[PDB]
Amino acid sequence: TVPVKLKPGMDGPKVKQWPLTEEKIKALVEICTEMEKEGKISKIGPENPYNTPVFAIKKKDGTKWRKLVDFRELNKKTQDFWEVQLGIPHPAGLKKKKSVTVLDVGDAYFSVPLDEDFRKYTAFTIPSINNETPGIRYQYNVLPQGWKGSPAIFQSSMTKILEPFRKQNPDIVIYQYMDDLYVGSDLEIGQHRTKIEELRQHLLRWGLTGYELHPDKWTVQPIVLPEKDSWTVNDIQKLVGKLNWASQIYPGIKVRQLCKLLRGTKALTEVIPLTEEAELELAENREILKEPVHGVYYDPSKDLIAEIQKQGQGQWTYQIYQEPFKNLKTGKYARMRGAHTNDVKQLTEAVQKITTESIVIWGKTPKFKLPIQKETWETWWTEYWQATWVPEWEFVNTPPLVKLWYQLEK
Amino acid sequence: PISPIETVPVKLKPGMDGPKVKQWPLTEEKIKALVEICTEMEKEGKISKIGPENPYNTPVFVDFRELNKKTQDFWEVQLGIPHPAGLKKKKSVTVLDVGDAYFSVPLDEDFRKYTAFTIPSINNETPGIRYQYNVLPQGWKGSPAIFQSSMTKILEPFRKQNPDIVIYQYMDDLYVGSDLEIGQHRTKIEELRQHLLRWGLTTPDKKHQKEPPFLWMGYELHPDKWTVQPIVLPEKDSWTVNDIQKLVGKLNWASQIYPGIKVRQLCKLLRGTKALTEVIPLTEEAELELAENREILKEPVHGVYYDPSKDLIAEIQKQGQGQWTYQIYQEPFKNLKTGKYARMRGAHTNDVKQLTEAVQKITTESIVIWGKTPKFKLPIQKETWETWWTEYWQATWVPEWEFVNTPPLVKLWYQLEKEPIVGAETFYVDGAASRETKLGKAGYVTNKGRQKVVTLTDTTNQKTELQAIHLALQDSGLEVNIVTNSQYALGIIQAQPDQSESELVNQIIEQLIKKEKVYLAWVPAHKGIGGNEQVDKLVSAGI
RNA sequence: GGCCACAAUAACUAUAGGCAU
DNA sequence: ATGCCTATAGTTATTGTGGCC
Ligand SMILES: Cc1ccnc2c1NC(=O)c1cccnc1N2C1CC1
Repeated sequence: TVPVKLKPGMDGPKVKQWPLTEEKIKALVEICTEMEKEGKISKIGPENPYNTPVFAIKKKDGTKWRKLVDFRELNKKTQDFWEVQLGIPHPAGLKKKKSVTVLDVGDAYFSVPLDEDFRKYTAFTIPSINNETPGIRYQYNVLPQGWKGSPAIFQSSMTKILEPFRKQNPDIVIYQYMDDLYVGSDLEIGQHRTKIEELRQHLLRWGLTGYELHPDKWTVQPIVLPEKDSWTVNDIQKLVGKLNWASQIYPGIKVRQLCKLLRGTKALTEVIPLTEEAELELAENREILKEPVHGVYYDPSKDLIAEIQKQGQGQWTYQIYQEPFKNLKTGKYARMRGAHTNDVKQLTEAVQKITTESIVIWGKTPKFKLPIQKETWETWWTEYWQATWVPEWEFVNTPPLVKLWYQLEK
Repeated sequence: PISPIETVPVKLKPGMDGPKVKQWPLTEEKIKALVEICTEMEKEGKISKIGPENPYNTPVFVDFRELNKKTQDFWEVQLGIPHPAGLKKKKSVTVLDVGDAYFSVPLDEDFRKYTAFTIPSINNETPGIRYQYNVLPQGWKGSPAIFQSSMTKILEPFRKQNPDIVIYQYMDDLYVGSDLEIGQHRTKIEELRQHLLRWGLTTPDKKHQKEPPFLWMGYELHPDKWTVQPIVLPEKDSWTVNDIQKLVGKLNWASQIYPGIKVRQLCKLLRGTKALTEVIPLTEEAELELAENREILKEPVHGVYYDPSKDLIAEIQKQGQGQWTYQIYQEPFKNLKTGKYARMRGAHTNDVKQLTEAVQKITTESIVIWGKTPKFKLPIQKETWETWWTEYWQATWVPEWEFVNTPPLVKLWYQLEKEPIVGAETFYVDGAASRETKLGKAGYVTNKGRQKVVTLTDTTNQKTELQAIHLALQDSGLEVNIVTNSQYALGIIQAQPDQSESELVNQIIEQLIKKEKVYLAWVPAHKGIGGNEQVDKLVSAGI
């Protein structure tokens, strides 16, 4: 066992418990009763002031209710243990592959026990209907799911068991993050399923126990300008305003020649022909949009920021950036056509899509900017949440200028 | 060796120690009576005599205010107060009052030395007899926390033996309710009394049991219904300044049961800040909604208990400007709980958007009390609902809602055109104002040749751009094309303003309903666009 | 006077736009 | 760059109702 010490000056997490539905409350008790008998969680008295938020999520593969505990408040204080004391190495050749398979390894953490002094900080309260019961309390005796300090201690044992796997396959690069395992293979799709099955069979030999992503298909889609045979005043006025907002992002684009076409007061119905200078500049601006802009670099010291915008009619776009008006990775997700789609579900699946891509390329949880209320989001996010890792999100205003620009992206 | 029910270890804060305050001056008249109290508690096993080994001192009033600051933080006793509307209907309800509650549950040996108090001397400043609390003291922060946790362990096997009965604990009082007959219910309480007697808890007999009408949190409780206590208000003259706010608080407490409660006009009088005795006179608009509120208070009404088999139904009504009231009910006419949404931060919130914000308030409240999402009934059409949110930036989702028409129907005023109108007159909108002396100009230049320039006194830059749109729509035909340069003016026309603010915008809104088609476009300011530069030179001629 | 639950009212920070120097 | 305006998010301080020490 290893003693865990907190950051000096800072006290333990104290967050108010968010209420859950009647179906979710009874689902949490069933899991907590089974874990108590095995030796995973134990009851504590009212002397404990530390509280941890707890939610309920549904599974697709195991079709059962799973317990989700948010450690976002604790992770800000326990960042010294998982980075300074015991850091996780990240390879550069992880983002460049053919197929990435995601496997859950969160069940393996229930074997290694937690420190005696740290047990009191992992206490959580279960919400009740109309506050009939005072609140049943449980503390983690082993490594909890969703905590960044769990893989740091398990790292010494994880490297030993993956040692014969890494020796057999030198070209295949493996990476561990939180509770999800990411394996990148350069083999064929028919051979990719065989390699994962051999790795999964090795886990059963130790003791503890289709979803696929394409890292090569995350190519940056260029923003193309609408092609029109006859340009009207109304079409120009919208074109100048959109490209002027993007002038701070792209220095190459100039709106000097476009404004000189209009002389004096004119109606929008009137058709204005483009000159030789106007046709040359507009065609040159498309080349700057296709070619990646100079000045894009990754910096691990600065925090990653992500902003998702609503477009309408089942269209969503996101921008990943470290500095304002300086994009690093751009992409868009339309609609999950097949069964059922709504305003929350299309946004919940969007956040999970960026988070998974953020781990493979970089390896950090970004700040998600959502066009939704705090009271609305913190109630319906649990219904479609599947991933055990919970990123930090903030709620801000969505400008009309950013909405009308990224709609032309192919 | 003396204390039962296994003591829970309690420690102080590492930052500072316990109290060190000296004893208060002598009274003599009150000390003599306290001697008999301390002797009686010593024989039972509550306090014990100690020597000069204890340095800690506690003043006798006994105040524990200094001790609570030194004591560590405990987890809250109650998470949200239970509402009578969300409770289950029971056939027979019996309450049990615990005698010697904190006297039974003891304190840990390590913490016993910190709760030591000194009795005031008789004469000549004598040391007297020192005493320390062995059990839970009266007025301690951790007293309601440990007692509730200890009672849960006592009633832990009792709940498993009888799943049909529902028992609730509140500080000292315990509520027992079941759907069983009066004969079977009386036997269960007698068995419950013997379970508590084993630890050392005093319970009243059958003759000392309280009647079905209960008084809890200001609510009158009944086995089949529930009602609020009648509020008596003075009906003669409006007194002082704070009593006006007291009437709002009385209406706030009445909002949970009475559906017809208006508070918007009363809050308008409380706009005056920094006042001890202001004395606000009554006005026509403020007393207008106050008269109808008193009429509903005259008739007594009762609420209904929650039933798990039936689904919850909610309906939204509009009673005033920027105010929404809702009622939750399972059966018609019989209401469970009523609510309100009256807060306006200042700017426009939109009637369709604020309605959705009101629904979210019900949804979140339904999770805490009921535990399930209710079926909503909105006064808005399905066609209007789909048009608003698809063009708006913010996303929201309502799972189950049905279309039911109500007498106060809410309808959309106007919608902006996506495509420009052919053969219509083009209007260019641009305005400028100065910070000094507060002066601004508004004008518009058309393709025909007509123009009008006016001067305004005491105005900001945001208002001068707003005034130019009003003048452009005033001297125009039916189909109007508006080209604006400001981003601020673009957001107001796209949304629907309906509040105390935006009085100047209300003149524009009224005109927009009269016109058939109105187009709006945005252009960048100060660049060199034909039509925008001509208006810019006129407004900045004197500024 | 502090603590707990819920409400109404005033102030302060991030984003977007604007004015003035 | 700072001071001064508006809007979209959030936060706090104040008062009130119901209780408690
Ligand atoms: C004060 C109180 C606290 C907690 N629950 C209840 C009540 N009491 C009610 O009076 C009560 C009355 C009638 C039916 N259920 C009730 N109830 C579920 C047990 C009723």
